[PDB]
Amino acid sequence: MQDYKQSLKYETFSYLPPMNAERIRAQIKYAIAQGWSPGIEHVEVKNSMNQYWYMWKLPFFGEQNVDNVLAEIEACRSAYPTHQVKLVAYDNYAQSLGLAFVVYRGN
Amino acid sequence: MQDYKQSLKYETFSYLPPMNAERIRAQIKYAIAQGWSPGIEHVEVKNSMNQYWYMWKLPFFGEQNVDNVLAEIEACRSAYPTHQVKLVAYDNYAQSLGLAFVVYRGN
Amino acid sequence: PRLDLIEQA
Amino acid sequence: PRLDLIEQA
Amino acid sequence: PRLDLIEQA
Amino acid sequence: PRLDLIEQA
Amino acid sequence: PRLDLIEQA
Amino acid sequence: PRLDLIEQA
Amino acid sequence: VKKYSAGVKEYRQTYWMPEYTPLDSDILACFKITPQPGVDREEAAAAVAAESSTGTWTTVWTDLLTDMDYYKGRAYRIEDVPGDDAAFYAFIAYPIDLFEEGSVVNVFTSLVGNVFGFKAVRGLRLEDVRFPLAYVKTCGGPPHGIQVERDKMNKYGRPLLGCTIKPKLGLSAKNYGRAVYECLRGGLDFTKDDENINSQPFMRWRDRFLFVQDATETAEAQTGERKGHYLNVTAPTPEEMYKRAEFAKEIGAPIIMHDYITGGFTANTGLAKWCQDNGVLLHIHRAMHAVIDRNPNHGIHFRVLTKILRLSGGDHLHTGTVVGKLEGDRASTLGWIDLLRESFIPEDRSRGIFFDQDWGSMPGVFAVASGGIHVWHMPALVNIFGDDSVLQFGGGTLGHPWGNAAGAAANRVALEACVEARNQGRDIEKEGKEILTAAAQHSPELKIAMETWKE
Amino acid sequence: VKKYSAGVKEYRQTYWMPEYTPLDSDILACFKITPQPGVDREEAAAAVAAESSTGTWTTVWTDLLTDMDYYKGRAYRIEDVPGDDAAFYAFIAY
Amino acid sequence: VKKYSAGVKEYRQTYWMPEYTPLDSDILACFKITPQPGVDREEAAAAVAAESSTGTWTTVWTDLLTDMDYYKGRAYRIEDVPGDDAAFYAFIAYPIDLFEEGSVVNVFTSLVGNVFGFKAVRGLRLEDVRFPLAYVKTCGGPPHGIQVERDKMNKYGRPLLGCTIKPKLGLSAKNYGRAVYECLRGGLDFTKDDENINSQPFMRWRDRFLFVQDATETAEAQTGERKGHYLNVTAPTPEEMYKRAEFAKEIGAPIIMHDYITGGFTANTGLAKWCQDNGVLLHIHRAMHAVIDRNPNHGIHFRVLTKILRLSGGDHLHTGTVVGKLEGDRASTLGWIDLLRESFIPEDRSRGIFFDQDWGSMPGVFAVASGGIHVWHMPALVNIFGDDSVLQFGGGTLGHPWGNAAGAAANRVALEACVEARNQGRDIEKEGKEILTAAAQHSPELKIAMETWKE
Amino acid sequence: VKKYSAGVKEYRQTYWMPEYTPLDSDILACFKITPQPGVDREEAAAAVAAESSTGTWTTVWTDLLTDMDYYKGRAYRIEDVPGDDAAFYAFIAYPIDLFEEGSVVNVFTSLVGNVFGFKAVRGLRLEDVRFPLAYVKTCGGPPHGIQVERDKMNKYGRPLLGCTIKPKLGLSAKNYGRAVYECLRGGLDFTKDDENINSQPFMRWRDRFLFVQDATETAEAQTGERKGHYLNVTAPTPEEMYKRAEFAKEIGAPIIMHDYITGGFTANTGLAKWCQDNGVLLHIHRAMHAVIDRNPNHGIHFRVLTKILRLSGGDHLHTGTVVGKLEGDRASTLGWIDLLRESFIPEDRSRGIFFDQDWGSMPGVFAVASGGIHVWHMPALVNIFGDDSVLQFGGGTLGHPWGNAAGAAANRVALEACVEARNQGRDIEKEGKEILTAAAQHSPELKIAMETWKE
Repeated sequence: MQDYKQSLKYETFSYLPPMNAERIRAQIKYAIAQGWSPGIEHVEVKNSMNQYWYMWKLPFFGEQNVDNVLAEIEACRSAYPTHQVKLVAYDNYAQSLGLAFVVYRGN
Repeated sequence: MQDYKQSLKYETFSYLPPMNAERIRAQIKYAIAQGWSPGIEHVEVKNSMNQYWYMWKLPFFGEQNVDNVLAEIEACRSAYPTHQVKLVAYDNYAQSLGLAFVVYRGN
Repeated sequence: PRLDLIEQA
Repeated sequence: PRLDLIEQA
Repeated sequence: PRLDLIEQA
Repeated sequence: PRLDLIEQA
Repeated sequence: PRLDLIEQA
Repeated sequence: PRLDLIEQA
Repeated sequence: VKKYSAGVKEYRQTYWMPEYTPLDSDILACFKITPQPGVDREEAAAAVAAESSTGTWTTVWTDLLTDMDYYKGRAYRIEDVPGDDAAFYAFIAYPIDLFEEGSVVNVFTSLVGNVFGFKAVRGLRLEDVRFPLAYVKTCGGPPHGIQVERDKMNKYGRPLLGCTIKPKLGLSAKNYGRAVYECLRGGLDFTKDDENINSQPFMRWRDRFLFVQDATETAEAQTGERKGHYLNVTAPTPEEMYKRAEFAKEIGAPIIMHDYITGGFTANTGLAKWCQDNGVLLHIHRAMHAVIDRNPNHGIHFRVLTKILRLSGGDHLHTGTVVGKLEGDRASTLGWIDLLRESFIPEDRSRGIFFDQDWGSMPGVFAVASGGIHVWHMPALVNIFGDDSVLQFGGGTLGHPWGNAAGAAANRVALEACVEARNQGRDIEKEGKEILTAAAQHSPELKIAMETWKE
Repeated sequence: VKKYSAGVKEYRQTYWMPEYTPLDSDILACFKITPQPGVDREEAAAAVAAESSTGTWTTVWTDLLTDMDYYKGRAYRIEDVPGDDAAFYAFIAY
Repeated sequence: VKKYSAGVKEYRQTYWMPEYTPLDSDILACFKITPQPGVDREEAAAAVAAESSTGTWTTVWTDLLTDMDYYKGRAYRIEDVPGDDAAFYAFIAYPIDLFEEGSVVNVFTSLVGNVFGFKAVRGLRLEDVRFPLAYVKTCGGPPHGIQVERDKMNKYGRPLLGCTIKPKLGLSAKNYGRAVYECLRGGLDFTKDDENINSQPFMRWRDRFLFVQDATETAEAQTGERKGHYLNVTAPTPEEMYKRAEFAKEIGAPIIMHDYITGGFTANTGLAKWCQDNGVLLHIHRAMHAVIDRNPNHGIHFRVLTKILRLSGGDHLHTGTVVGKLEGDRASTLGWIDLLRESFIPEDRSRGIFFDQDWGSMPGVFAVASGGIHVWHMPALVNIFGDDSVLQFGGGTLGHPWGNAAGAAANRVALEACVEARNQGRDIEKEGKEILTAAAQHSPELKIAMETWKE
Repeated sequence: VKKYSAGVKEYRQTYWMPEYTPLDSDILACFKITPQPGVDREEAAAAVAAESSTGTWTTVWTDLLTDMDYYKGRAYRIEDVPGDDAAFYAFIAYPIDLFEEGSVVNVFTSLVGNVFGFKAVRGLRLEDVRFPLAYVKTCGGPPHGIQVERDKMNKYGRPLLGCTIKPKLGLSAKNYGRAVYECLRGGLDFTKDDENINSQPFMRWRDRFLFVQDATETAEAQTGERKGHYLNVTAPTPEEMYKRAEFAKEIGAPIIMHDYITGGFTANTGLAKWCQDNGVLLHIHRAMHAVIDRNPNHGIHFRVLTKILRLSGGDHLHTGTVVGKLEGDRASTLGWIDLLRESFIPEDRSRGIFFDQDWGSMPGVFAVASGGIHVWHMPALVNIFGDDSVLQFGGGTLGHPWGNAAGAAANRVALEACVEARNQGRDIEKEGKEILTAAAQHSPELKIAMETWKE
């Protein structure tokens, strides 16, 4: 028997190994393929469980270029280097997020 | 698109650039011109949202000299150099403040 | 405001 | 989902 | 009574 | 009345 | 009825 | 306690 | 009359009292009557007086059971309409005993119930109503009023800034909160539900209130300024309306909103009393006003609707924007803003004020400006409305090229620069461009905002 | 529309759907519009449709969070008023 | 008929209308009739139509007091059953006026009340019911639905993960909470009471709710993810059921569960309305479905029971696992999952969908999979159900060799790896083993989980 | 087992206890298992025992926290099915501690929750359940029972007579009352709402209750006999159900009716407790029974549903008519009628009674016969059911050529003549025609009734 080590998690994909650039890129590409609008959110680590994180600029409505999304992620990270950063994909047909996952964990 | 930077605010005029001596003087003069009684309040920064800040002495009922008001502001600042300091103008006809604005932000 | 311009005044 | 495949569409 | 001797009258 | 002149009729 | 055919009887 | 010494046991 | 004689009689014989002096307790009404050719002025005035109060188309014996001289409404003065010979002003006095105390409903129903349907008149316009102080004291009025609201929100020295979330419909609760969060963190005092936002399949009310309150609290912590969002409690039934108001109080929402005409006076008055009992600020939207108030020949002037709102109860009232209005209607608008906020409004025909209106101690109401307004309107808005106003920039905030936070900051900087310039004694409307341009040198947000929309 | 472009836009581009067939579930309204000379019928009808339903005087980004094609009210038919050339009937589906 | 003639009459003369075109408001039912040799199809169809609606075994004069042509149910189409010559499909239209609005009870009672007892038929199977939009709008439906639930729980991008605590019976409240705590802290979104867990001597409900809520809150703090446990409020009486639901709300439990067939439709509908009024998510268990839904010749197809649940109200519905089902029944299962979640389901006989079913704005329901499923099933489960599903691993979690926390983590890793692979465009069912094996290299928990149970 | 070893294990090792002697407190269940070839009997029995109680598909460590030997359900006897070699009877004992006291819901959910879905069995039929006296005492039972009901209604010496108003749907409230009035004045003790009659647009419930109560009181005054009408309180929600029950009590209605399967056990149990607290008789309709009870290989035998109804609560239970049933099913029917009415029913396999059922003091329930029955059935009905029964003639009353009053009188005369002949010692079924013919000589109503329908 191994003892299970308790640690904080970050929802979808957080139980997998941290994502390299390729894995992150595949998820954004999938989101665009679904017709979802990528967006970026960020928040102080202690406020991670708040319903409303800070929104970085506006959702990238109609964005088709994954590189633009990745550049925005870097720009958000530079502006708020201690914050967790989350990629979201807005599904306007369901008015829900098609996917959301933390790209940077903060602090 | 520029990202909007969130910071704490201080109500009326706090979205404008910090006031020099001339701008502050104009507001006090306007308050006296209205017949309002200038007063000074101060509080610890963390208690800024309390309904009841400390009152510096008493409202300067019937004060017509803006310089006396400015001198009182300095005297309050000296006594409580870490506190935020707020100028208020009592309107006894409406039993409300005709104007209020933070002159020093604290800490 | 309020009491400044009352009917009495 | 939801509105994507409505009767109207 | 009542309305007979009002202020108006 | 009522049921005599329904949409179905 | 009722008590006539009880388990006890 | 409790279940150790039940009627069934 | 002492004896009963059946049959139809002329209204003039009883309801036209040219020599009547109104009592202080009387409710007075000014109607602009555009009568059909052939009908006599006095008879038209008397007919309006009779049908709005105690009159009947035919003589009834039951009149003799009571004292019609005491109870009846009476037309007491006829005046020409300046520049309009087809119409005349009729002044009618109503004894205070005719009305349920504390009921804007009852007074409103009596004055506008059926006189507007007369075939004798081409048009009937209720211009003004003098509510006597004795009646005013029976009404609840605004739950808080301008001064109490400023103390509760700790806001002084400037107009408040608001934003309606856009699009009016279609956003989920979480996205709605995101928009609210961004606006509030950027420097707006308030955000609001659209008038059409109640509880819809795309966004149920309870989910909206939860996310909005989370957004409001987060922005308040991050700015150090008090924030609010007018949660719309307009609902199908009073039970539903109160349920939503109670939930807003339970989660700590400082302010709620209601549509007083479409929701109705009965619901609004109850909500206003509830708001006073529970310490919740009440913002009032005036949906449907244009249906009733636009036509200058037929309907009810907004000034009357303004008086009813102040009596019924609201801490804020949407008043439109005078920037669009022409100078002829500008003075009228300034007239009802005084009615909304002042304690005593003297009679002034140039401003459409037909009667002295004494409010006594009844608190004033925040005037709210909104519409297609943006940073360029700020100087004129600050000039016209003054400090005890709420300026709401829905499109002017969510339509900023850099998003809600930048748009809010742009509006906030523009407002503060206009206020500072006004306090320094500059003529802000004349120097508006120069003031805004100077402020923009320190605010990139305001600078691009001024480029987005035209001067 | 898929991208956010700020600024004022004409109501006709979105709220005038002459080829729309109302669904059975739709609420339909008939307004008799007496427009001010100079304003186009379709634009007047679209403006009534937009303001009564989901429209705004200026473009808002929040429209993109939802599906305006589903939710929006739409003017779908314009008709003359018999014997009155100053007015027209606008038929709007909600 | 206009005159009263007593005596027994054939059902065909009145209830068989081959030329009837159903109205949009009509409720339509498809019955698979397996009749006894000697009985005519049309007469069998008419007899089902008459007895389910307004008919009687003998002529009654009271029929003449009303208009039977308007009210009567009518069989309007007969069709062969593909590959089964002993049975035929009868299509019956019921006027909407026959049913209490907003009552799945009433509609259900009318359709299944006594036709199933006919000696004329060997078997009667209700295959499908077309609920018109007009009727659908009268029903409360799911208190929240998929999108609102995801917003409330802040869960996006994947199926949710659940676990039923095992053993089904026998654990004390504190031990029950320990099991819940371990599962939740290890990465499950939800845990649930077993369907049999109500209030037993070994574990009274109030003690269970207290310890479970403590467990839920502790796990939520330690993981930074929202957690829930479906507290079973199924109770002997409605008063008891509401008492338990109120206590769950009082202690902050986000979700509760109910058995809608065994508890009953009346209780479930009331609970669903209560849940909407109080913001509590409602998970629905389908105990007894197999009694009614298994037999292909006699009973009610689960697709009908699915439609009733969506109308009655639930945020989640147990749907079984398609992995066990054969391909013939796989398409049928995919059919009712669409009925559970979609807005408009077009008619598709290959999937058992006999009528177009329009739900309009009525929210969709989470499909819930459970049974003897474990990590190896994950790829197929993610493929079949998709994101808007809850996968519940009771034995697959508490049966892990290293305990609940490791078992939860193993399931969570397996789920996330399958989702990531699906998003990358891999065929997860074809590559399931490779995906799971790759993930196991980084998760000892998943690795030994894959060794515990077979592929 | 004392140590935790993960992995799948055979159910037989734990849940098959051939040497177990059931305790008196145990709930016992008899399932008729039709297993798929290849599966072992004991394993099938053990699997049913495990899944209905405490078992899991895989070993869980949490079992070791408790004492599975005490709590587990256990299969203890296997028996052949006489004349059917494909099936066997499994006898399973459940410790009383497994169930919520006073909850037919909980016991029912546990026994029928998921065992019916096993792929191991082709069919599963729950034949009988032994409810121990200790459990029986925790249940409310019938609110009044046969003897109290006879005392309340002052009815002795004969079966009661009822009628369902026809057509089932379509009549206005006033016309409904007219039909009720005519039936009651003609000699029926009771009339009833159809099972489908709840609250419909053609007849809202409150209007129905008012007119029916007026009809009942008028008929009672005109006959000098107590009368009642079973007002259907089956409703969408418990709140609605109780509202209707309260109104029936308020207007003085002596009896109400409920659909216990479609309405649901939770609603029924609450209604039964309410009925006892308020002195209202409760008639129970068994809609949906045929869905569950018809198939001899899969489902639940009605005798089990009968026991649940008696525990849940009802003063009357619809039992169908034995006249249609064949002799093989006649003895089974007589079996559950004894279960419904008797205090102690000894085990009798010929009648389908697998266990001794002791009811103790729990009151008996009126057996209700209905269907396409008419005067000619009277002799057999009186013979089979006896005095403590309600015979309901819906079509047999409203289908009389001379209307409801004559039809009621015809049925009443036929019933009384059969009862008088039985008391005189004649074999009423053998001499039925002669008895009816003799009575008809004094009753024109009965005479033409006997001509309307065939012998």
